[PDB]
Amino acid sequence: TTRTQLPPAYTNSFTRGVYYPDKVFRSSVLHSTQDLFLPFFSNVTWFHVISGTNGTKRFDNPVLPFNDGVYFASIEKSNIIRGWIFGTTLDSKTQSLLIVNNATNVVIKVCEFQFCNDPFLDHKNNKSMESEFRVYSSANNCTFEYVSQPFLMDLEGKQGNFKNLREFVFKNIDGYFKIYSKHTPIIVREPEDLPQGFSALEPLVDLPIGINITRFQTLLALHRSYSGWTAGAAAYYVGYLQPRTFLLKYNENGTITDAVDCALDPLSETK
Amino acid sequence: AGCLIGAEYVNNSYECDIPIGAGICASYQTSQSIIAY
Amino acid sequence: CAQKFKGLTVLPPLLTDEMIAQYTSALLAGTITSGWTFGAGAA
Amino acid sequence: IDRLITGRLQSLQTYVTQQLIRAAEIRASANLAATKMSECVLGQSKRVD
Amino acid sequence: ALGKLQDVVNHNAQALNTLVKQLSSKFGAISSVLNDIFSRLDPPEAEVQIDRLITGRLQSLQTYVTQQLIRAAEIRASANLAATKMSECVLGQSKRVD
Amino acid sequence: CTLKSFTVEKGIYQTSNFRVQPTESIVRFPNITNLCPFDEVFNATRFASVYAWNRKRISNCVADYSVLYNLAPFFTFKCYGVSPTKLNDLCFTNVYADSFVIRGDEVRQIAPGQTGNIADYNYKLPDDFTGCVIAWNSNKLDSKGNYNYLYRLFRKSNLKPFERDISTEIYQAGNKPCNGVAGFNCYFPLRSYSFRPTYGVGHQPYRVVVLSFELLHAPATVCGPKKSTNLVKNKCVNFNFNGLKGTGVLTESNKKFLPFQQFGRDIADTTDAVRDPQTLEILDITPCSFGGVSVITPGTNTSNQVAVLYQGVNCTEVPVAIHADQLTPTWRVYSTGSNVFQTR
Amino acid sequence: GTGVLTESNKKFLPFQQFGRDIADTTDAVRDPQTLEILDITPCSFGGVSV
Amino acid sequence: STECSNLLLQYGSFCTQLKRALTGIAVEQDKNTQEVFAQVKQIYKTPPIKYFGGFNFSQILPDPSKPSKRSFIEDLLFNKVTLADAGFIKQYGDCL
Amino acid sequence: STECSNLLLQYGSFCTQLKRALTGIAVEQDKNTQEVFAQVKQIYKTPPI
Ligand SMILES: *[C@@H]1O[C@H](CO)[C@@H](O[C@@H]2O[C@H](CO)[C@@H](O[C@@H]3O[C@H](CO)[C@@H](O)[C@H](O)[C@@H]3O)[C@H](O)[C@H]2NC(C)=O)[C@H](O)[C@H]1NC(C)=O
Ligand SMILES: *[C@@H]1O[C@H](CO)[C@@H](O[C@@H]2O[C@H](CO)[C@@H](O[C@@H]3O[C@H](CO)[C@@H](O)[C@H](O)[C@@H]3O)[C@H](O)[C@H]2NC(C)=O)[C@H](O)[C@H]1NC(C)=O
Ligand SMILES: *[C@@H]1O[C@H](CO)[C@@H](O)[C@H](O)[C@H]1NC(C)=O
Ligand SMILES: *[C@@H]1O[C@H](CO)[C@@H](O)[C@H](O)[C@H]1NC(C)=O
Ligand SMILES: *[C@@H]1O[C@H](CO)[C@@H](O)[C@H](O)[C@H]1NC(C)=O
Ligand SMILES: *[C@@H]1O[C@H](CO)[C@@H](O)[C@H](O)[C@H]1NC(C)=O
Repeated sequence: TTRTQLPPAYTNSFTRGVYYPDKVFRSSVLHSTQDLFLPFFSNVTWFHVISGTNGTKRFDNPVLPFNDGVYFASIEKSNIIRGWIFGTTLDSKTQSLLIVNNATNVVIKVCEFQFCNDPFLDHKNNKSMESEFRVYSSANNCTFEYVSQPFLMDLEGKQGNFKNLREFVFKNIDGYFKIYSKHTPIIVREPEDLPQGFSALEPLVDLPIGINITRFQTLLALHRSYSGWTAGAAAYYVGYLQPRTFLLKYNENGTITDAVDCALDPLSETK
Repeated sequence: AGCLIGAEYVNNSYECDIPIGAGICASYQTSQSIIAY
Repeated sequence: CAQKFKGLTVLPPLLTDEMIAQYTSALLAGTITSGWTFGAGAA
Repeated sequence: IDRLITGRLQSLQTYVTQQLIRAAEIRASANLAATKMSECVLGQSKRVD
Repeated sequence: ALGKLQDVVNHNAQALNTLVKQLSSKFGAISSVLNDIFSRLDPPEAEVQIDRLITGRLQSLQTYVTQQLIRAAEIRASANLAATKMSECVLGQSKRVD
Repeated sequence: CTLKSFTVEKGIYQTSNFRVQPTESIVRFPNITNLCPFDEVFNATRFASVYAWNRKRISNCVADYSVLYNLAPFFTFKCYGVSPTKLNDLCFTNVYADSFVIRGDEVRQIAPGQTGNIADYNYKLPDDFTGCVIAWNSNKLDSKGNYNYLYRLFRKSNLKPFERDISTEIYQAGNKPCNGVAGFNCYFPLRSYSFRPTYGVGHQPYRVVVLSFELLHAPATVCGPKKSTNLVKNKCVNFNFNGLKGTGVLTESNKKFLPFQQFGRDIADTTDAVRDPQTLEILDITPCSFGGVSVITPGTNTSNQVAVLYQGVNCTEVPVAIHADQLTPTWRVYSTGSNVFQTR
Repeated sequence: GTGVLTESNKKFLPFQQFGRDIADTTDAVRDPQTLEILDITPCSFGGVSV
Repeated sequence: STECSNLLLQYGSFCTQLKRALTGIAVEQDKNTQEVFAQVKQIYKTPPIKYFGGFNFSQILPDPSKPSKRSFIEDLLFNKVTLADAGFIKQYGDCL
Repeated sequence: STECSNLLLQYGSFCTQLKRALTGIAVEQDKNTQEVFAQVKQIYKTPPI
C-alpha cells in the first residue's frame, strides 16, 4: 500500500543479553569470559507492530544489517511474528535462510529463493494445504535441511492477561550458526520498557552452515482483517553486539544469576 | 601526585582516611559527597 | 627528564618535608619544656 | 619476540627480587630508628653504648 | 584489630592460588595439555614443546620458593621480637620506655 | 641412596612417593554412526576444475584410516605436523575433502609456511593452515590446446583465505574498463593448461586435496570406532570418556548438569565430573590415592630397624599386605606383626 | 615511531643525522626538506586509580 | 606422563634444593613456636581459691567447663581468626 | 606494539603479581616513616622567651 514512513525510537535495555558461553558446567565460581555480549544500558530499537493506520499495512520489516549479532525480543500477547530471513541482498541469486513455524516444525530450509517485496504469512490456516507459502515462489538448488520440533514451546491456550517475553540471539561465526532462547512471564502490561531482571539464554540448536549473511529481515503473520491484511498488536526489539569482557557469577545450582562487565564504569573495572 | 577528578576540595583539616599522596587525603562525609583536604 | 618513559615512575611520599619538620619541632619543644613526662601522659 | 619477551621478563623479575630484598633491610633500619627514638628522646636509657 | 594475623594467611593463600593458576599458561607452546600435545605432535618437536613447559614450571617453582624464603625471614624476625617481649615483660618488670 | 652416604644419623627423612596405577581400560563411545566412504565423495564421468567447488558432504562417519590403505592408488595420508601413528585413532569434527584440481608442481607451497604467485592470485595458502596434505595416484584419469581446466593467473591483488575466485573479474589498468577486448595490459584466463605430452614426467594437474580440521571443539563426529567397554566403579582405571585420555576413580555423582551441559570443572580449572555418553548418568572423576613416604631411623651406628610414615592417607587404603598393583615393589614393610598406629 | 614533533635547540653538526640520549633512544632527527632539526618526545601517558 | 619423567631427568637436580629449602622452612616454623612459648620447665597450677587481693582474673584463667582448656578471651580470639586457617582436618577422608 | 602485547598475553598474568609486589613496598614505606616520626599526640610549642 501507499503507507508512509515511521520514526524509529530507542529505549534503555537495562541488564539484558546474557547467554552461556561455554558447555562446561561450573558452580560457585566467578569466571571471566571474553566474548561478544550486549553492553549494559545500551540503546535498543523498539518498533511497535500495531494495526497500521487503523487497518493499513505498514512496512515494519526493515532491511536491517546483520553486522555481528542481534538481540531480537518480543513482548507479544499472542503469536504474530515468525520468520527471520537472512540474506546478502534478498534475491534469488543469494542463499537465504528462514525460520518458519508451519504446523509443528521449524523447517530449516537452506536454498535460494525469490522473495516478494512484502513477505507475510497468515496466522490462521486457510480453509480446505494453505496458500501461506507466498513469501517465495521458486527454489533453485538445495544443500541442507533440518526438521524438528518448533523452537517456540510457549502456548497461549491457558488464558489471557499474560504476554510473552521471547528472547533470541543469532550469532554467526567461522561457519557456525548458534541459537539461544529463553521465555519468562510478564506482570506489567506496559510494553514501553523491559523489566529489570537477569535472564539466562540457554542454547537450543547449532547449525554447521557457512553462509555469508550481511542483512536481517523479519516476517509477520496477518491472516485477515477480522481491507488489507491485518491482525492485533505486537512489538519486537533489535539490538546489536560488539566484543566485550564480562564476569559471570555461577550459583550452587550452576546457573548464571548475575554478571558484571569490565568497561561500563570505573567501579566495574575495579570489581 | 596528579590530576584528581570527582572530588571537591575543602579548607577544613581532618584526620587522614584514604591517602591520595603528598599530604592530601580523601574521605566520604557531608548532601553526601567525596571531599579532598 | 629523570629517565622517564618505558613505564618507570616515582610516587611522591605521603608525608611532605614540612610535616616531618613540625613533628621534630614538637618533639624538641616537649623534651625541653616537660622532660620525659610528655611520653607517658600529659605534659 | 617470544625470546625477547622471556629475557625482558627475566630482567624485570630480577629487579623486583632485588627491591624486595632491600626492603627488608630498610624495614630493619626503620625499626631500629623507631626504638632508639622511643628509648633515647622520650626518656633516659641505662643501656650501655 | 587482628589484621596482622590475617595478612599472613591472605598472603599465603594468594601465593598458592597464583601458583595453581600458573599451570594453565601455555608458555608459547601449542597446547597446555600433556595428553593433547603428546598425541597431536611428532617426537622431533614434542621434545622442545615439552621442554618449554618444563622450563616455565621450573621458573614458577623457583620464584615461589624465593618469596617463601623472603616471607620466612620476616616471620622469624617477628618471632624473635615476640620472644624478647615475652621474656622481658611477663617474667619481669621493664624500665624501657614504650 | 638418597643421602648419598653409607652412614645415616638419627632423624626423619623424606625419600619418595607412592601411587596406585590404573588396573583396567574403559572406552565409552556413542553407538550411532554411519559408513564413511573416503574416496566416493566425487562421482562423475569427467572431473571439473578448481572453480567447481561443489561436492557431496561427508560427516558423522567412521574414519577408519585402514580404508585409505585399502584403496590401491592411495599414497599420501601423512600429516606434516602430526604423526600418522597417533592419527590412526584420533577423532575430528566436520572434516570434508575439498574438490579442487591444481597443477601440483609446487609441493612445498601447498604445505603451510610458503606463499607464491599462485597463492597470490589463484588461491591463497597461508603460512598457518590446519589442513593436511592428502594425495593419491589419479593423475592419469584426470589428465587428458585443451584448456578446459581454466585457472586465474591474474587477479586484482592478493586475496584472503576462503576468498576463492568464482566470478571472473579481469584486471583493469586504465581509465576505461576492459570491455570485450583482450588488449595490452589486460589479460584473460583463457589459456592452455599445459596438457601437451612434452613434459610427460609430470606437468598435468594432479589432484591435491586439503581437509579442514577441528580439534575437539565439539563432540567427536568423524573417526574410526573402538571397542566400547562397560564402565567400572571405585577402581583406579584408565577412562576414555568422549575420547579424552584420563586416569582416576569413577563414582556416582549428583552434579545436576543442564540438558545441554556435558563436562564439569572446579575452582582449580580442572575436570571434576563427566556424563555417560550412552546412558543419562552423571559421574565425578577423581584420581586414586597418593602421598609421601618418610623414613624414621635411630641411626646406622645403633641399629638397622626403621619405621615408615605414610602422610595424609588412612591406614585402610594402603596396608602393608597390598602388592597387586602399586609402586614400591620390594616395599613390603613386613606385616601387622608390629601394630599400625593412626596419627593426625 | 610516535612522538610529539616540535622545535629543537640541539646544534647538530652539518653531517650529523640522528640524535641519541643517555638511555640510547631516538631524541632528534634531521629535516629532509630543510636544515632545521626537530625534537621527538612521546605524548602523555600514565596510570589511573579509583 | 611417563615420558616427562625421563625428559625431566636431563635437567639435573632441580628438585633436591626445593625440598631442602621447604624442609628448612618447616623446621624453622616449629623452632619459632618452641622459642616463643616453651620458656618454663614446670607446669604450675592456680590454687582452688580464686581470691587475689580483690582482683578478678576469671576472664583470663582457664576453665575446665570445656574440652579445650581455653579462657574466654582466647575463645573470642579463636572465633575471630577462624575465618581462614589450615583446615583442621588432614585425614583425606572428607576429600570426596 | 599491540602485536607484542598479543604475543605476550599467552604468558598468563606475570604483571599483576609484580604490580602487587611493588605496591606492597610502596605502602610499607609510608608506614616506616609514620612509625618513626608520628610518636606524639599533640603539637607542642615553645614559649617566646
Ligand atoms: C538448587 O536447585 C534446587 C532445585 O532443583 C533448589 O531448590 C531445592 O530443591 C530441592 C528439590 O526439591 C529441595 O529439596 C526438598 O526439600 C524439602 C524440604 O524443604 C523436602 O521436604 C523435599 O523432600 C526435598 O528434599 C530443596 O529444599 C530446595 N532448596 C535448597 C536450598 O536446596 C535449590 O535452592 C538450588 N540451590 C540454591 C543454593 O539455591
Ligand atoms: C569476675 O568477673 C566475672 C565475669 O564478669 C563475674 O561473673 C559474672 O557475674 C555476673 C553477676 O552475677 C553474671 O551476671 C549474671 O549472671 C547470672 C548467673 O545466672 C545470669 O543468669 C545473668 O544473665 C547475668 O549474666 C555474669 O554472667 C558472670 N559472668 C560469667 C562469665 O560467669 C564474677 O562474678 C566476677 N567475680 C568477682 C569476685 O567480682
Ligand atoms: C540513544 O537513545 C537516546 C534516548 O532515546 C537518544 O537521545 C540518543 O540520540 C540515542 N543515541 C544513538 C546513538 O542512537
Ligand atoms: C580556602 O583557602 C584558599 C587558599 O588556599 C582561599 O583562596 C579560599 O578563599 C579559602 N576558602 C574559604 C576560606 O572558604
Ligand atoms: C546408542 O545411543 C543412543 C543415543 O541416543 C541410545 O539411545 C541407545 O540406547 C544406544 N544404544 C544402546 C544399545 O544402548
Ligand atoms: C580412617 O578411617 C575411616 C576411613 O578409612 C575414617 O573414619 C577416617 O578417614 C579415619 N578415621 C580415623 C579414626 O583415623
